[PDB]
Amino acid sequence: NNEESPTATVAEQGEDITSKKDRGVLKIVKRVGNGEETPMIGDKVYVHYKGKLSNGKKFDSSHDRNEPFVFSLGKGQVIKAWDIGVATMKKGEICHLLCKPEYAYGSAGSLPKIPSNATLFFEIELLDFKGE
Amino acid sequence: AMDPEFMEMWHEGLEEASRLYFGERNVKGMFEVLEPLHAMMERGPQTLKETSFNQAYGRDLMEAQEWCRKYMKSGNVKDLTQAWDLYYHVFRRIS
Ligand SMILES: CO[C@H]1C[C@@H]2CC[C@@H](C)[C@@](O)(O2)C(=O)C(=O)N2CCCC[C@H]2C(=O)O[C@H]([C@H](C)C[C@@H]2CC[C@@H](O)[C@H](OC)C2)CC(=O)[C@H](C)/C=C(\C)[C@@H](O)[C@@H](OC)C(=O)[C@H](C)C[C@H](C)/C=C/C=C/C=C/1C
Repeated sequence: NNEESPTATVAEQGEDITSKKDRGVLKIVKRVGNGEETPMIGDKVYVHYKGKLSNGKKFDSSHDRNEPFVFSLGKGQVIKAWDIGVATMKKGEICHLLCKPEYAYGSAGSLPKIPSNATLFFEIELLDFKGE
Repeated sequence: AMDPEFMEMWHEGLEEASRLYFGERNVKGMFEVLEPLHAMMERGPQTLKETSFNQAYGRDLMEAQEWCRKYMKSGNVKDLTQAWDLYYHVFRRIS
């Protein structure tokens, strides 16, 4: 009841990591990684994540432990916020991303889980990444 | 070693189904385009290359299909996430 909200924290303190600085994707680092390098365009990336609506309603809980979630970076396989956000991460890093609908699912949403014009919160741990 | 046709059909169908489901919110369309692919795996006389495919991915594809049947009976959307996890895993192995 009187505790920190991770979602409010990224909304009110997160750095804007869009190139335009349009507030579309905001980032807070929870745990600093060890890596020198960040993942590059076309890399295969492995993560744990979970996702919540900005109102607190969870929409993804089952990918945060155990088998990694894999995707190819910078390809439009995933929402724009992740292509921007994950590209800033180092190996071992955990961050929170707050994603405006223009960098997520827009006015169409992805119902039933994602309503139209939804701002999304993710926690992501970058596990590892590969060139090939 | 593994059937080129089965590999190409699942790659194409899984890609279509994902666009129907994630792109168009078309669950019925998703089930329809994958249904004859599952029925292929199940039905009799099989070659050596298709037997090999079925050995590599058949359990996961069967389980993915069962989660879809569960979804139909219950309406539990988590049954679809379970199915897509398995479909994606197979999609990645064959790409
Ligand atoms: C069971 O768990 C689901 C993930 C769920 C779905 C529902 C959403 C709420 C969510 O809960 O994830 C979620 O938290 C979320 O918002 N995600 C997933 C994690 C990355 C960020 C975001 C996302 O972009 O999802 C993605 C979002 C829902 C759809 C895409 C958003 C961007 C847009 O440009 C794409 O247009 C094409 C569509 C889902 C994915 O990350 C998967 C991997 C990618 C796709 C389906 C498409 O790229 C597809 O395009 C043909 C492909 O090329 C893939 C490889 C083809 C194979 C057969 C399909 C694999 C399906 C995997 C599904 C998985 C693991």
